[PDB]
Amino acid sequence: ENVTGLFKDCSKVITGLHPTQAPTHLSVDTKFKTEGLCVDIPGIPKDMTYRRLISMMGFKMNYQVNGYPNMFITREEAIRHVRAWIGFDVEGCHATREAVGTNLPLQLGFSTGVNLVAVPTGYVDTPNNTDFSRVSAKPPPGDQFKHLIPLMYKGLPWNVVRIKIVQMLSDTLKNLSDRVVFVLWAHGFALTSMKYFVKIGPERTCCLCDRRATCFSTASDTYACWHHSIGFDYVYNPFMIDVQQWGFTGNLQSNHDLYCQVHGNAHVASCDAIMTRCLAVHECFVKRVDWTIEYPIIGDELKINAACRKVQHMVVKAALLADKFPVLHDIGNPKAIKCVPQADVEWKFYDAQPCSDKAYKIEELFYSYATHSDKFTDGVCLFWNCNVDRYPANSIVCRFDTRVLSNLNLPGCDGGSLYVNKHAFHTPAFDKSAFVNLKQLPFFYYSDSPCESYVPLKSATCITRCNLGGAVCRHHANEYRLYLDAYNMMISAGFSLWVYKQFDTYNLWNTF
Amino acid sequence: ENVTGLFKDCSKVITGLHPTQAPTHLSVDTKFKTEGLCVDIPGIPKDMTYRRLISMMGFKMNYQVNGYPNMFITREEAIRHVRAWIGFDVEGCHATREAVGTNLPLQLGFSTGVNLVAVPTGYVDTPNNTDFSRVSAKPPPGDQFKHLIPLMYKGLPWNVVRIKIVQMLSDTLKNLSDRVVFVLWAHGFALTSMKYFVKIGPERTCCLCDRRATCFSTASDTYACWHHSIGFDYVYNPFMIDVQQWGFTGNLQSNHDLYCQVHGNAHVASCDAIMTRCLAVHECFVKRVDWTIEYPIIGDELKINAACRKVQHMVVKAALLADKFPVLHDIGNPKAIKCVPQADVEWKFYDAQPCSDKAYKIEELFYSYATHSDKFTDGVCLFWNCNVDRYPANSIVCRFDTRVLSNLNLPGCDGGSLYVNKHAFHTPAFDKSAFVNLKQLPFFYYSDSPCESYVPLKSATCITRCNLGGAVCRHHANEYRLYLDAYNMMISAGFSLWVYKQFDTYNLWNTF
Amino acid sequence: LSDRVVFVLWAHGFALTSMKYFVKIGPERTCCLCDRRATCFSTASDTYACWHHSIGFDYVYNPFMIDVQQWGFTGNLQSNHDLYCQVHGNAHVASCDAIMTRCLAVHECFVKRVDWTIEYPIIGDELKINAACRKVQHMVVKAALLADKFPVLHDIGNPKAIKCVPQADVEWKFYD
Amino acid sequence: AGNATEVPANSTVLSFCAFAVDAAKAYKDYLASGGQPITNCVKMLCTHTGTGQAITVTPEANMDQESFGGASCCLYCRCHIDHPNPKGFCDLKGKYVQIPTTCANDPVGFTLKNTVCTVCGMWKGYGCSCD
Amino acid sequence: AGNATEVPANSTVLSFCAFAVDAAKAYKDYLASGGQPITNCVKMLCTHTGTGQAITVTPEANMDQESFGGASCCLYCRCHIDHPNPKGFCDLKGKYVQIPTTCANDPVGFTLKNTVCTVCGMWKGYGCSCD
RNA sequence: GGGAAUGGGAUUUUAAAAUCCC
RNA sequence: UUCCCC
RNA sequence: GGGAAUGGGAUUUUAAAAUCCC
RNA sequence: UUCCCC
Ligand SMILES: [Mg+2]
Ligand SMILES: [Mg+2]
Ligand SMILES: [Mg+2]
Ligand SMILES: [Zn+2]
Ligand SMILES: [Zn+2]
Ligand SMILES: [Zn+2]
Ligand SMILES: [Zn+2]
Ligand SMILES: [Zn+2]
Ligand SMILES: [Zn+2]
Ligand SMILES: [Zn+2]
Ligand SMILES: [Zn+2]
Ligand SMILES: [Zn+2]
Ligand SMILES: [Zn+2]
Ligand SMILES: [Zn+2]
Ligand SMILES: [Zn+2]
Repeated sequence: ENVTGLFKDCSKVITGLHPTQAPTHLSVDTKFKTEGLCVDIPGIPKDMTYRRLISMMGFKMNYQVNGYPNMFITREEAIRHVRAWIGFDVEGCHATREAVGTNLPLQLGFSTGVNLVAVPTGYVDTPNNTDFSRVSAKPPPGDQFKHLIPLMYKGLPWNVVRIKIVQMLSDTLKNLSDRVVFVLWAHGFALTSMKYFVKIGPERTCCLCDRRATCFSTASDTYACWHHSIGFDYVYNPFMIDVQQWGFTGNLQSNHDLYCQVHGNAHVASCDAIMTRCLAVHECFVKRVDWTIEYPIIGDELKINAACRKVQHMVVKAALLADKFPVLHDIGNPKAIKCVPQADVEWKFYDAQPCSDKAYKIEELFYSYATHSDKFTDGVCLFWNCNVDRYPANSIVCRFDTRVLSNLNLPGCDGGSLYVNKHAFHTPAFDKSAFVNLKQLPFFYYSDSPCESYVPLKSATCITRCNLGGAVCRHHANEYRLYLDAYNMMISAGFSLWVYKQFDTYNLWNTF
Repeated sequence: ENVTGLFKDCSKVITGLHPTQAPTHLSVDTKFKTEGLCVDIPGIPKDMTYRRLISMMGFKMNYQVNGYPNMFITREEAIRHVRAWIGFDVEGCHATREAVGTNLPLQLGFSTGVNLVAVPTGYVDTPNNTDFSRVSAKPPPGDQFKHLIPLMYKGLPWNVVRIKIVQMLSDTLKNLSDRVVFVLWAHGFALTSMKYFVKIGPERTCCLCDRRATCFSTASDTYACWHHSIGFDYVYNPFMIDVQQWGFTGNLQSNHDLYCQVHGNAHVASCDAIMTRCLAVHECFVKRVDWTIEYPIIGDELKINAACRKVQHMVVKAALLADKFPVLHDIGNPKAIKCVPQADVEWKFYDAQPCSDKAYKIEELFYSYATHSDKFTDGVCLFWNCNVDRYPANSIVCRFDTRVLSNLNLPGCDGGSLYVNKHAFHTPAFDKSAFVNLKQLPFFYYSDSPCESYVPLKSATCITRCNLGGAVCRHHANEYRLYLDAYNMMISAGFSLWVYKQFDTYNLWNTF
Repeated sequence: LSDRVVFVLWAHGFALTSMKYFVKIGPERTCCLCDRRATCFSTASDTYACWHHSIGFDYVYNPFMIDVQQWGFTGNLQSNHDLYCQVHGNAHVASCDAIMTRCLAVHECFVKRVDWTIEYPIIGDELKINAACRKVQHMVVKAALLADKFPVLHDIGNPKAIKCVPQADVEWKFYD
Repeated sequence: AGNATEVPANSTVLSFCAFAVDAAKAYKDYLASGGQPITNCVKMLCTHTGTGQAITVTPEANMDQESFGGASCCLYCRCHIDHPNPKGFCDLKGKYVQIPTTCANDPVGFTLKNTVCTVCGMWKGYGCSCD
Repeated sequence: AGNATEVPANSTVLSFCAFAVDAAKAYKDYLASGGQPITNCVKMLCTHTGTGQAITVTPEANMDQESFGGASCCLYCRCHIDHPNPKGFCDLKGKYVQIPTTCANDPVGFTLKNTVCTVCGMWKGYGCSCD
């Protein structure tokens, strides 16, 4: 049929509108139509006191305009901008008394964890202009929606609500991305609610810097980014993805529960937003690591990457001098390069599948503790950023703590986390039971290089042959501070270091 | 100009494509079409987020290329490769809510008994390429298809489905044939599903041996046979035949039930595949044995034939020497070849159906116990590989057990089996009610040859002159072992030996 | 953990209706292989056992229970649980509702304040952990005071004026 | 429930200009990129013997003009958004608007682009004789 | 339901090449055996005064060339199969491809057999002059 | 309260209907 | 007839 | 085409209704 | 509203 529910008249008046007042041809009264046109009848005066509610349901954002960005994006662009993902859900209420036939936004929830309750407000048609005003409404007729019953008396005016939305989005995303991606399940009512707080147009620039404009103010027609959006009320040019359009059957919870167990509490807007983002992250990221997609630097990724390599070199160089194992096993190394080339030890490499390394010396190993307990009975093992069920008693382990959230460590699926440094690594949930056979590694600095020279260093953790005397030179006094900062940065990023229980520093004091 | 349903655009978008993105002249929008050509309008942008599902229904495999074998073979050719026959049936689901107008494979079934469920996956034209991705789908409406509703929540990815298909085909067919012939009932959706796991090309050879290539691996661009197809993901150069093209009307179940009562349970893919292969076997082999068609010696056929010859010779010689029948009726043997020429007995020969020879050498005999019980009261009847409803009480019978399946014995129609030993013989279902007048033939050896000649034999079933002494001579001691091996091979192959109830070996012992 | 079971319920009607299927009652008994309280009953042998010896037993013998809704709550379980806790959810699944019920009971009984009047039995390794904590605290406070020589040490949160190192040259302040 | 008032062919542009900061610019950019104008306007039937003024209380079209209802030719009344008028009132609504016959394909765009003459009461450049 | 894309005269060659391991070799062998070229391409009406480059964003056909839509001159876009490029993307889709008017009867085969000179953007052996 | 969808093909008769197969 | 959203 | 069913309890008000819990 | 049978 040649009708749509967009801009539907929900008023209870049995008659239509006058030809000089009806917005469309389907809105004019039947008494005026004649042979497909409308004829002015002096006997029917136009109405000057009517109020007609207009439905904002049924938007179609499929415009193709030359200088305008498109709101809906492809899945590859969403994978690129995963740092900007904010789940979004809306729970609504039904217009009841003076108008029936539309739903109004009641509780808007985001994956950040907030719920904003708004006064039921609609767009009514008056003889002068469309008026944005409060309308009578009732909660949906269902038991599942009974928790929405109090919220009808707890809403805020939309002027407050949209300013709070802009504040929350800017405070969440200003150190992560230059845009917002809304992760939706069903976009119809989400778009109907976005009509209340989202405006679009050509791409712009912030009024105080060179960043992309993300917010618009109607008090003064100015555009700003996340950093300069204080007092701004509208979201300008957002992006969105609909997850249900990825071939899903059933509802949101039935699909989320197949892959995750730590989120629940359906029909709450924030909880469903978290569920939507979790399902999207699972569908786009928990398969394998993709090195064809690269992410921009937003912080201390370079320092973390350097500090990890520095610690990995120093710990292994100290361990191979402490007890002098004749052979070691390196497990989980993507490429066949030993951490310390100068070591006089037999390196044997094992991995499930290397990162396309030409050196095929790496043996196949799909490790499991109950299966490979007798594989590495002798010699020190290395597990650097390798995630297994349990480590043996003779290992040196670096493990990332998924419970440490930061700009690099986004929330993940089923208790895991999405670590985005240069690529996106999905890490399963941290378990301390995997470290029952090990102990936490202490901090220490070690070097054998010759040295030549504001308080001088006074610490028992500087294991150097220079420190055997009563003083230490300035070269090691600076390099120890550099390694201390590197170790602090590495442990603050979320990395935990574990060593075998027999490890101690005294043997290192015997290396001189 | 007429159009075809192949590669149909199933997407719900009302407009066409840009002239730079339309794959054909029918796909471009009516804005650009002009005078049978297209125009580049400067202002109109091209779409960059469309997802257009493409219909894979309507393939025509009637190509004629010199180096490329044809998939659809004739039934005269399929009869020669009956050992490669695998029935194949697919159930489907309908694309919905983002595209309407195509069907996707849901459950794949084979005559081997397996069922594989796949997630609904389609080919989607995108502005960069064609994406093979999961799409929205629903089960067909109708009561008969309601059992397909649970299958929407348990599908596997297609990359796993085709690995399992190749594994199952190689496990079934590596000891039967060097190819696969798919037995189909409607080849339309069968071809639409074969698009997902079948590749074609010129004839190749296995990478590790000189056998015909039946499988292809995309991960290594290599070809293999059934023996070497571990980890291969495509079926390379298969053959197929459509049984419904043989003149059938109605559905598959209607035509199958006319001849067979064993199989049923329609609309499950494996059951339909079993019914299709059963109907093909009935149409090709239940009529009569064709001696003109020979089959390759896959394994142990010559040994079983020699064992059968030796056992028949020994048992007929022993019976004729022990009981001294006046006449032996070699029922069912058109040839007058006496298995023991020197026996003091006359021979008569019959055929179940009239042969091409019009001479009076043999007499017609369509034996049934209700009509020919008293025609052979005297003497003995040699029912070697002749199937009757019931045998008389004076017979020596060898009967094949159709319940003993092997590489030489394939499942047949209505409980029978197709035994392929240099020829294809369809044998009716085995019933133990046909031997109520007989008894199982004991294993024994008899020697009438002169005894002129390493462990000494200590078995009392060796009816020979040297057994009446301290030890059996090493000639008979090894000939008895050879006959025991022949007997064990024959009765393991499925042959059952029966003799009249008054048979006893002691009458042989008085011969010496 | 214990020698009994206390079932934490929200509406004991259907809970009792279900307990009819797997609960037996009677006078107080003793385990068949030891001197512990009997918590399980076996119909196949007419014998009673504790938690340690209940292999193959099919009934729970003499359990205890408490109804939390009788403590003055109004509304449903999820409504009252969400007032204090944000970790648990997913109502109308039985295990999740049980977790919410026990969480609400724990909140109503223990989140207020620690009750020093109620003591609990030493199930295992409690005295060793207490002695270890005492020794570690003494060593680390002595080492810090000897190394850095602070003028004042603030023993925050300790109502008692018990000095872990009496001979340290430092003044002590105590708070609650 | 309710009465449907819009045709599907208007679903795109009306969804566009409703979200746009500047609906007048958005409509012109939509037209300039190959989009079709707004349909389903109310068209009046008359003897075409009127005065010819741009906006009138009664249909008063000339021989080369067609009268439309004023509410259907205002873009903001179609998109149900804020009028940029000084008090938010509408000048077309409650009146009948005269569209030239050659411009009758896009009556919304004609009212957006063109203006009226305050001392003669008809469209500038499209019939006003004072210039 | 749905809109048809192809004509019956392409049913064989598009079914063949969509099943082959090597679709370019399959199409060449199909043509060698007397098969007919893939028809129903998207040809442009242009002024034939362009620069004559092989692949452009606008129809730039020389007088000795004819301009086609790129997605209609790609076998892999025509058979809806994977592109043999390492990235899997198409160099022809979204562009205009100029085919010499002598080889304009089979543009799909021409785009398979030929290649583009990097320094001038012409088809090698067809309008290219760098040696 | 809001909204969407109801697959593919062949044949015959007078775009539609019927029949048949999947 | 069926599904999604509230 | 035929047929069946739509749980348990508490409280209040005037058998019924409403509210609340499961 | 849901299920069974034909
Ligand atoms: Mg929700
Ligand atoms: Mg079937
Ligand atoms: Mg419960
Ligand atoms: Zn800024
Ligand atoms: Zn989750
Ligand atoms: Zn030094
Ligand atoms: Zn091989
Ligand atoms: Zn059968
Ligand atoms: Zn002998
Ligand atoms: Zn006990
Ligand atoms: Zn809790
Ligand atoms: Zn207006
Ligand atoms: Zn004027
Ligand atoms: Zn291409
Ligand atoms: Zn060149």
